[PDB]
Amino acid sequence: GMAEVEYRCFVGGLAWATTDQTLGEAFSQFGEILDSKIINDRETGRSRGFGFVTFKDEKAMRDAIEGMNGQDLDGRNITVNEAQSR
Repeated sequence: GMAEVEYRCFVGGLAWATTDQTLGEAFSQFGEILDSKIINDRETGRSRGFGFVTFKDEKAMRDAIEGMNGQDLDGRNITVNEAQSR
């Protein structure tokens, strides 16, 4: 709703059971999502413990960052921060 483009947010400190399915919808409650993917660990077959969330709007991303940073998502307090458009 100002600059419509990929707003990439970095979410680190997820749980190893955190799926992009659970990740996405959690952030869908805050803002417009375009993409939400968990970076998995190929080597062990786990998650890396972090993922990326793509917003459609800057503000939709902003609120989601402050609102999600610190709370729990899938059994871990998640750390959410600014990653800017990538």
